[PDB]
Amino acid sequence: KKLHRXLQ
Amino acid sequence: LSLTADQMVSALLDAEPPILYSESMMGLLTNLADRELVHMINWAKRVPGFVDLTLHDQVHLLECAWLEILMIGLVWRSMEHPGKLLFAPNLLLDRNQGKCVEGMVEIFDMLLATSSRFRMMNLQGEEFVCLKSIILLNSGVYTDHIHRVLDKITDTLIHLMAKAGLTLQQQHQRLAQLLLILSHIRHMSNKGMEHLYSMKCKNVVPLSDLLLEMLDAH
Amino acid sequence: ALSLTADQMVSALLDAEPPILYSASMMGLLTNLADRELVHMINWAKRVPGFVDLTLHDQVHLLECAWLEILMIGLVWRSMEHPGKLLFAPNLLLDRNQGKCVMVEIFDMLLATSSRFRMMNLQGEEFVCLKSIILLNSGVYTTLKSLEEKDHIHRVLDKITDTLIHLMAKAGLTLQQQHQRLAQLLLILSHIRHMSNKGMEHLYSMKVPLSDLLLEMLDAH
Ligand SMILES: C[C@]12CC[C@@H]3c4ccc(O)cc4CC[C@H]3[C@@H]1CC[C@@H]2O
Ligand SMILES: C[C@]12CC[C@@H]3c4ccc(O)cc4CC[C@H]3[C@@H]1CC[C@@H]2O
Repeated sequence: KKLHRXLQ
Repeated sequence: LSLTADQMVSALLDAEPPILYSESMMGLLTNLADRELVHMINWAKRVPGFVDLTLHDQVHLLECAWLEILMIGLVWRSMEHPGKLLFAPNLLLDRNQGKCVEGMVEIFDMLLATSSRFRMMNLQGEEFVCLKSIILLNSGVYTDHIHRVLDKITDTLIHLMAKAGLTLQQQHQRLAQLLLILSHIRHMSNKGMEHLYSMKCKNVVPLSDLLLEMLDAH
Repeated sequence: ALSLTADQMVSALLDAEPPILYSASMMGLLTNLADRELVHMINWAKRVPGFVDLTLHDQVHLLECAWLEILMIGLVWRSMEHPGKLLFAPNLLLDRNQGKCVMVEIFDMLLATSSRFRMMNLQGEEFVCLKSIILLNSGVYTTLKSLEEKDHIHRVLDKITDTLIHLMAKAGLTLQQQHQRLAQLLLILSHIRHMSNKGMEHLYSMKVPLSDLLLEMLDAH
């Protein structure tokens, strides 16, 4: 989920 | 894919991530890599065809290739500094400073050897940004649209060498040599990943939540 | 030594090809098979054009570095005719779920690679080129006297590359298609390296008993 959020 | 070879190169050159500075040797390297990852994410979004991929695939590619990208970037930065690794302008490490961390010097040796290889081949910046984009797209395939972009970068690489004045035979020979280096870059990444996870389990250095997740995927 | 023609290089590698051998307990079956394949690999490497021109010290270094890659690309090759399965041996055709017995992540990547070769319709002539490339390239990055031998390996690598292109040219592929296919094949070698490092770390974490030779090839990593 972490990286999944900076590619928003 | 609707881009020319020159547009492909120019877009990749323009999308290049900035050279960051460093702010416990593992602490400095961890801190640097963490801040670089953020700039790598924005860089990936500017790689032609990457945003076209599903977000799940975008995650997977970056999770698999993030250390390869950092390493080839490092190797590129250290080309003009033989026997040294330029992690940062204020962090120029000689080979022997790898002895500071357990099992780190053999990673340095491979990174230094890769830099000398780029040096002997006279690697160009245009070729470098192509290789880095290839790494991002290829390093997670065996885990359609991706392969057609990869074929586009291949065409771009050939166009560069043809424009550089290399004969047709020298082109596919040099093309082969460049791509065979990615196998070694892959090797260094896997060893670096095992080393980083080794440092995490021995509580050598604290890792950010982003890096923890990067390790977990491996 | 390698002033051979393109097809002279092909037929040299084709004839040098090792045979397909037959075979907790799962680790025993795979490691004993690999051990017997290692012996055939050693004599196979000697028949690779330009390999015996290297010193013994350098021949060892190259084999220690690439042995698992060579085993894996061999496995992947003979598994093409069996989708979703890995043919370690004619009497040892394993499915994906049988990877859970020990490793299923390694199986998945091997299966995905075998599938990738199918989609490319990899030819036998191209396979023997790729495997010889792995042998010579995997450990090359690890005095003038020692320089000239690294240069020798580089020249032979260029020779095999010429051979791969020759095969695609003969296959009627256009110049653009040759460059793209050559690139695709060599990029797969990166994945093979990746699987090797993962398999090596797995074999080490499993350390069933191993033989003297296999322990040595593992100890190199
Ligand atoms: C990942 C490591 C710390 C961060 C290092 C780094 C840090 C920043 C960077 O730009 C490149 C690299 C490559 C080598 C990396 C190291 C190899 C092993 C160690 O765990
Ligand atoms: C090396 C392992 C046992 C031997 C296996 C083998 C054994 C024989 C062979 O021809 C290929 C392979 C590839 C996968 C290998 C396995 C991957 C992990 C395990 O340790």
